[PDB]
Amino acid sequence: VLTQPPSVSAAPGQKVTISCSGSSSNIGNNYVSWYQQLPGTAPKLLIYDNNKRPSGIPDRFSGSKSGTSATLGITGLQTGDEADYYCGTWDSSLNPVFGGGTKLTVLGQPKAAPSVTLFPPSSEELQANKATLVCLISDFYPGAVTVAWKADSSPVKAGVETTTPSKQSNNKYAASSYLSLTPEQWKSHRSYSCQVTHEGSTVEKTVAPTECSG
Amino acid sequence: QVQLQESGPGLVKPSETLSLTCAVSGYSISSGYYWGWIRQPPGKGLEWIGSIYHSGSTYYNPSLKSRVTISVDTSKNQFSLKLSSVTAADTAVYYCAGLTQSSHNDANWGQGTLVTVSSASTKGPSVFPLAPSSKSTSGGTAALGCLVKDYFPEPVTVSWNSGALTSGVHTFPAVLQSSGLYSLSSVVTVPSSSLGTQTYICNVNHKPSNTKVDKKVEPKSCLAMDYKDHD
Repeated sequence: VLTQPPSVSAAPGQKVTISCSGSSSNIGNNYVSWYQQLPGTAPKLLIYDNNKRPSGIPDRFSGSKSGTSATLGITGLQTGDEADYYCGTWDSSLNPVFGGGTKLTVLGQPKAAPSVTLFPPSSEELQANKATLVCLISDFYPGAVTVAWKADSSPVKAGVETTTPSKQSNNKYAASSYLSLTPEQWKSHRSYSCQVTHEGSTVEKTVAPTECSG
Repeated sequence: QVQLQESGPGLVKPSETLSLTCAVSGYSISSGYYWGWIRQPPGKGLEWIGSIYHSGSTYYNPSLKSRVTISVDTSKNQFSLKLSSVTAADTAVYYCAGLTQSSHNDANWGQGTLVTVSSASTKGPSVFPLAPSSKSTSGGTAALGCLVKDYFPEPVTVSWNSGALTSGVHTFPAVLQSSGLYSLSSVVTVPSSSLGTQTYICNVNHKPSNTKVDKKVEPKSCLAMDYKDHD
């Protein structure tokens, strides 16, 4: 009922606008508000009463209203602005109505290689006749990797659970992969490796049941 | 200031009735112009559910087929949502929200609560320490963590040093395994030198089940206690 572009992108430092169009019965007659939503977070009020900012919202955000449409302006675009943005107002029946949402992408972010940390099974887990290797993958960009496990030199496909990468605060992504083994399999190999491939390049980590660092 | 906070079981069986409450603080609930519920299914936009006004009038989204009830309890200073005969279409994050005045649309919003509609049973997690090692040592820092294994449903909350540690702390998004249970890991980066002289514990809370537990996470010693171990 309220329409905004499903997506917008722009380079850092630039000014971007997002609009939602409605009718004289909804937007035309009412205050519009704007919400920012970062990954896994509740919508955050940016603009209310068409153009007011709540305390703590920076003046890089602004609201305006032209007829039966409303517009959110964002200046000095930062990677931290990447989010979904929604307009909200009252519909002609006086009930809440929201735009469909606009996904804002900040272009030209530099490639960043994944940091990888691999943990062997804990002694407690082994004692419970179970074994999990934990491969934690962080701080990469773009947010796509593929993960391969090896037992000694041979590929292991079974017992692998890997997450789709998800956005973090720094707009660097994170992901994890878990390999399930029997305590015997763990204790029978020279080692196991988690191999993370990101944009053509592979970062690898290895753990062995022989390890004892202290 | 005015604060809203949702409560509810994170799990409801199909066809059962979802019951949530919104605790209002910093405000007398009967004063509010408007209280309401909004929800958001995974990866979708925001959907209005229903409303109650100062006058006590209630309005609900027609697409919700008389399944919605919203009430205000002034003695507890909270309002509620009841949504009957749920299906998997009702799996969503649910938000309580409110407007203190008719003359402004600066709404107050809760944090949101995840509701999973599933016949699968609630399962508390098994927690395991992830000991710091030379391999997990980079620079002067050391990674240690906690493996929170096989729970249902989301979410789990993990805290290090009872909130007192927040820097370098990364709690990863959970995996949904083919078994249908979740696992996640929380890692904290610390100074290498503090490893011998600092207590590190992860506090794991799975609200849906009644699971609270905390694992000690400490270095593995690689010297036998019953032999001379120093020059």
